[PDB]
Amino acid sequence: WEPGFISFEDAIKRVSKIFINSIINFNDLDENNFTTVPLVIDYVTPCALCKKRSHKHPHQLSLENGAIRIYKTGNPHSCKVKIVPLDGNKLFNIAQRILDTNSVLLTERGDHIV
Amino acid sequence: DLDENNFTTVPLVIDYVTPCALCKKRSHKHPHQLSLENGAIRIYKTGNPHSCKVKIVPLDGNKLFNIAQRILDTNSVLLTERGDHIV
Repeated sequence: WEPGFISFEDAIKRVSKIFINSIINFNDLDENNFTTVPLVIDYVTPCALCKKRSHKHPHQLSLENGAIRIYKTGNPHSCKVKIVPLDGNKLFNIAQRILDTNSVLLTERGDHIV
Repeated sequence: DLDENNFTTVPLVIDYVTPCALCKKRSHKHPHQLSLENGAIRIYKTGNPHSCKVKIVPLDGNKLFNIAQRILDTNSVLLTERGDHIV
């Protein structure tokens, strides 16, 4: 998890939202085993991602290109693959980087100095 | 019949004067039901949930108003009685 990415909790919340079915092992996900622990889906409603009855294989989570990707284990081709971006707000990062150089300051009077 | 306590349990008796609003199939052998997860209400058909699609309706209110209420709860901004604010 890079500092430029969004918060881990918001990412797992988005992962919860993308699946309409509740996640049984949702609370077991931490900042070190998200790529390893497969997702346990209690199918009461159809899978929000392929509309099938159930999957013989569990769904697993992966991290690539600064973004979070969801796929089905076993035969991933039988189930669709979705991608959710994980990077943060770019303009805020740019503003922080610019301010880190101490190039603009306050006058104490009401103006700015450059 | 629905209330804040039985809305998750009572099935809905729909009158299929027209085909189903969501699946377009004529009638349902099994009535629909509501369920609540992730701050949203999910409507689904009982029995086989694949013959009838699944919809979501959000339940959370306006986010920015809640944030403003939380900020005002801390008493960090006040009125000066002269026409401006202090922070």
